[PDB]
Amino acid sequence: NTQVSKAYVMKSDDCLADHAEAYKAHTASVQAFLNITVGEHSIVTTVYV
Amino acid sequence: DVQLQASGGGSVQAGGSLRLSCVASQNLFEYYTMGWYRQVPGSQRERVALINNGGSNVAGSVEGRFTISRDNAKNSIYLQMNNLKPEDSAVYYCRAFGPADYWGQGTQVTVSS
Amino acid sequence: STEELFNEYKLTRPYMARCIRCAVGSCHSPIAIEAVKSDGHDGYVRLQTSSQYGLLKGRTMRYDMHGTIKEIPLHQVSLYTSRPCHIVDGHGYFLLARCPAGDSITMEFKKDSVRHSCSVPYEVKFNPVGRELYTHPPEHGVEQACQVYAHDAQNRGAYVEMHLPGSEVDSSLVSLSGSSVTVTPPDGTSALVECECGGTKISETINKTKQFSQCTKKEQCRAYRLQNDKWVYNSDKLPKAAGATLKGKLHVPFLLADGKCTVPLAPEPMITFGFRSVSLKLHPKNPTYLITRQLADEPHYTHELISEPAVRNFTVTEKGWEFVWGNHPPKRFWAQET
Repeated sequence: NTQVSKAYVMKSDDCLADHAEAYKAHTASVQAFLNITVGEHSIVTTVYV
Repeated sequence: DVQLQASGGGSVQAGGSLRLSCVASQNLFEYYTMGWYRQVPGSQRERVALINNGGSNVAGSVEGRFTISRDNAKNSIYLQMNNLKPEDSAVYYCRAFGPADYWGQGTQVTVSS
Repeated sequence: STEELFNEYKLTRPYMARCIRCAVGSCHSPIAIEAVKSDGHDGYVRLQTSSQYGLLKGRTMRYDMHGTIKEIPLHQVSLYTSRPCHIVDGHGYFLLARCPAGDSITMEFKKDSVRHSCSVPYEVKFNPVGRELYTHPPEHGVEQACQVYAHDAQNRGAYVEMHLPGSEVDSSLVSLSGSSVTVTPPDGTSALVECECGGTKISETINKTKQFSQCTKKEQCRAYRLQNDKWVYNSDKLPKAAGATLKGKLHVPFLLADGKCTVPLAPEPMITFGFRSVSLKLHPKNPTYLITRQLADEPHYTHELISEPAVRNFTVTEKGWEFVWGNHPPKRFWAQET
């Protein structure tokens, strides 16, 4: 009497929202929010450095 | 090697009862099928009953009289007979079955009218 | 909108499977456990069973028993790991409920005079949220995002496959005539029988009771049950069928979505200042995390779990200092000259 047993692995379907992600990071850039006042000319700005 | 030793055989009158017990030297009943077989003098062995974790079977020639029961903790199998007839006289063997086949040495059972 | 979700499960049937623990020993129970999944936070557990729930019936399980379909109200069932559980909702072969912790799960119901009960040793672990390791859900506190199972049964991106039902032997159908071996299939369905009593014989009696010669004892014949419809889940206790081993896939209920949860909030520690020194008196109700860090390039980060009241003294320089207590927001401080 012969029995074939087969098994394999897939991903849990609950982790569509809760899953760890790997990442490669490099080439950092800086940005700045500022409030400037020169000659009573007041402004709020977003600028790349 | 695996050893099966039966016990409880003897001589009784017609309509009587007997209890056979076969014990194994190791813990082997969980992975093996246990079977009771009878060898009438001058005839090939025939099945009396088989048992496993999933249940038991009893042959029609003995159905309604013989019952097969296993006891794993004590490493023993027990066969209960009632209303014994003279035709039931034979050498009863307890067989361990599975990856390998091991045969009991047999026990003499006789029933007299 | 509920009935369109509900309808797709009308193409399957309940079935038996082996549970190692009975009320006595190991059985082929009708309420067998396919698997248990517990990944939420508040202990809500989804369970996969061998019976159906809701069959357009509100609160009732539909199960199989020796080929006979039966149904019972859902209030007749109980379950527990160690302490009693609480049912929530069910759909298809799945049941979402509220349960406590424990390494095993037992579930059980009572027939007219028979108690069916099966248990399995699958871990049921509670998952607290936040930095406080509480045990049972509290009454109040601040609100945060959390991940929990779905109480509704909406169709989402998760499909599981089903197959044809198998051909399992029915010992009851094979019986004894006066002189032949009897096969009397239940009138209204096809059936097949295999026997080696004579030569090598296989035959498919259809709606006509068949006596069999050349077979003396019923042990020489085996009759199997056939059913074209009522597809079956990819189980392991059930033998597979013939032809492609596959017919389709269908959605799953009670998935892990995002909800809003309250969390316990710890008392305020007692602070004490000093020259480049800060002493703290602590009185935790429950185990809670303190996470402290210097605001410099080099952290000396200190993550610790406090469960008993205690006193602790640290040093804070002009370069700053930071600590977070349990679920409270971060605390920043700066030293100066005195």
